[PDB]
Amino acid sequence: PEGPEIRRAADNLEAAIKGKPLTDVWFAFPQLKTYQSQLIGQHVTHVETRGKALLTHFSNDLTLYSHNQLYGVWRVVDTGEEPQTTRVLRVKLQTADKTILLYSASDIEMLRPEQLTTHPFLQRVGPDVLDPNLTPEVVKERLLSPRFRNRQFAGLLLDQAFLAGLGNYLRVEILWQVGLTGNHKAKDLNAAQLDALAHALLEIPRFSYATRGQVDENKHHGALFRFKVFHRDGEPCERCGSIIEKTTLPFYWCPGCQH
Ligand SMILES: [Mg+2]
Ligand SMILES: [Mg+2]
Ligand SMILES: [Zn+2]
Repeated sequence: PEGPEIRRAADNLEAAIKGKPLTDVWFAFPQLKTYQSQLIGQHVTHVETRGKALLTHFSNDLTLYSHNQLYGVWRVVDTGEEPQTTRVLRVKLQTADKTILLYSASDIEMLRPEQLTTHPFLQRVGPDVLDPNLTPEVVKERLLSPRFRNRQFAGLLLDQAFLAGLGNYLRVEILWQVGLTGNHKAKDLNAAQLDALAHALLEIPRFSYATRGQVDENKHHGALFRFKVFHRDGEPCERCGSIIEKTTLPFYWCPGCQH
């Protein structure tokens, strides 16, 4: 989607003030002033990435949404420090030692939990599977949410609105892992299957990412992560021996042990 770049900024912010009691909170926008005193003593629980946007979660359930767009930039300084940048300050989240400042950005809003689901931008891009904060429990929730619970996995696993960081190659491996064909929906699964699928949606993408070697390394060394059905059409399933199939109207799957 954008690589570490997007997740990099979120991590910088977390490292600086995650879990630390806020000693001062300031917002430039008039409609945001009302949340200032309310946040004193609270802390950022985590920073979620959503496309090129950041969702700064607070322990009181409020969430600060920010999209740098063209000029926004977050800076971490020592509490008390006053940068000499001419950029306009929009947000200041201060803790005892570290302070993070958002300059120039215009897309800044405070959201309650129920507003996250209805936010235009957020509806278009879901959480990233490589985000350490994204947990299987959160995944099962999205799968069961009225918005997705009735979508076929074949298309859902290719839709960034559900989860970002997925691709066809990951989609087919994930479904093979839980023995499902692309026509199923989260609403028809039992608790066991749902949990199984929720873990696979994260484990497989992370396993593939963490172990990919350099370019052309495959010429002398096979990767730790091996595809089971992707590009293996015509080969036997390692589980049941059936011949892996590929569609033509690509979904790869074992018709022998996936249904
Ligand atoms: Mg080597
Ligand atoms: Mg079935
Ligand atoms: Zn099989």
